[PDB]
Amino acid sequence: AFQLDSRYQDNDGDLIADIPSDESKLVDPSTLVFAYTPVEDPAVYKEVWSEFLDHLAETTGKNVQFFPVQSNAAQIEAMRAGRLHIAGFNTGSNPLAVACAGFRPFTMMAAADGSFGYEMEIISYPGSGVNDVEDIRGGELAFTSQTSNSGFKAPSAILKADYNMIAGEDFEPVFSGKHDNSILGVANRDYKAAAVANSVLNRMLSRDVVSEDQIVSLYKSQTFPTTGYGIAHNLTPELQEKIQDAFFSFNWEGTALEEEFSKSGEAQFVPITFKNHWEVIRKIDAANGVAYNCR
Ligand SMILES: O=P(O)(O)OC[C@H](O)CO
Repeated sequence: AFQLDSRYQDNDGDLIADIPSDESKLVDPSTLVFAYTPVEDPAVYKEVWSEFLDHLAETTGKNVQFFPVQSNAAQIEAMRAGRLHIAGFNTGSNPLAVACAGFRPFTMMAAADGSFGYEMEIISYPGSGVNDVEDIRGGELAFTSQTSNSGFKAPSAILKADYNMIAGEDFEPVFSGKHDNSILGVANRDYKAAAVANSVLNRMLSRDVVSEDQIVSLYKSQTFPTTGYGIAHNLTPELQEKIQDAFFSFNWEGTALEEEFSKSGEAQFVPITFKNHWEVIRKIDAANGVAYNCR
């Protein structure tokens, strides 16, 4: 099953690229480049992460730079090419980022009680004439991008397995590029149906990007892990430990981070493993024929 790009080794079998032991292959950058996942306009999250990044700079002794990447593909490539050192990758991109960018995931947000996750929802606007999933037949369904779990792969698998509905035969797919573009397009009646992450939906609703009376939910999936956070495999081990320490030592209380992510139920960073927590995502990837051909 799951295979890393041959440019990486997995000598310990945890499915993630091993930290190099050849010192000429390790990087110790004076500026650490961080990127959150482009589920919305990154300008939304610049100040959300600002204090966290200051803590990261203090813990690691490095300068830190927020990279406002606009698409998953550019984010994956930036880490593969060595320009991006720490990232949160959207749920659906974690297997690809692990396989083709040497991403070493180690944490994920969770509620204060340790519970975690988000669901994909299919949404419409009130009065659209699309009043359940079956009503999508013969119409359009807005997807975000093909590396998205909730915005493409999970809804495609569900519509095919449970509603006898395949893109290009039973509905026409359109791509918005981001969850927030999908959700905005629904509320503004550009889209009669979109598959979106309900975590993002809730945070946009709390920030008044859209209003509750503009969105109706028609479907809610099983629960998935949320954004996985990790490090490019080839930073020095000492630096990677300090980055991990920074994540777990950050005090959320009163911060812009807590102000934002409390709106989708998060309060803390917990450890995860790629092998365990992303098994369900690798299965959905496989159900969509995703091959991880880094090219
Ligand atoms: O459904 P995805 O793959 O777009 O992931 C969105 C967020 O990362 C979920 O936390």
